[PDB]
Amino acid sequence: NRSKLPSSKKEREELFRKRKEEMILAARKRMEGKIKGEKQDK
Amino acid sequence: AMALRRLMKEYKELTENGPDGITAGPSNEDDFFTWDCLIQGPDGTPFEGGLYPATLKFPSDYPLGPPTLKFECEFFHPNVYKDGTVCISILHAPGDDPNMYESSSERWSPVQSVEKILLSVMSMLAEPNDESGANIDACKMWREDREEYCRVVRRLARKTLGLLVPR
Ligand SMILES: [Mg+2]
Ligand code: NA
Repeated sequence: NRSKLPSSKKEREELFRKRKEEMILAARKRMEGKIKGEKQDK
Repeated sequence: AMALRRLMKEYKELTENGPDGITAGPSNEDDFFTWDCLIQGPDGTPFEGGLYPATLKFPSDYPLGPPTLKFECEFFHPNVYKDGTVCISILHAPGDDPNMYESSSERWSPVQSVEKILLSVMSMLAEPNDESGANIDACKMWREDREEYCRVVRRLARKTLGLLVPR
């Protein structure tokens, strides 16, 4: 991890939201590449 | 007072210096005792490529007692109940559930931490604990038909990740 924890509740909540979003989008992007590999094979 | 101070300290440490593959914290700080987690499935396992939501629920006297941990998606693993409850020794104080866990296994204490809990979950995903069977169907398959176990886990991982959206 690599962000300093912000000093207000709203900023912390927004940073956490953003971190979850980034993790989810990256995982979905990896899975899309795997699926495309497989759809190609059929 | 003590519990909220301790939870903030762990949240700060996790945010600033936490391990790869884990995001955890209170999405709503008006309920600081409920944390949302995302756990990346470990590479080299059938969980690779999965990303799993989970909830930690802390007691009001944390760290004197352990939180509970539940996956919030369909999950197939020997040490996870069908309702998503995670069965690992670190979530139990010494003496609680002696029939379930090895006595060499770490137990809850006030110096344990959320990071240790979640690293232990990662380890359990890579290597199930054979004494603490919680899902009898997954226990049987992992031991007797590991190839099929991997197939089930991979299929579920793609299904539940398809249901995972930022919110
Ligand atoms: Mg909110
Ligand atoms: Na709370």
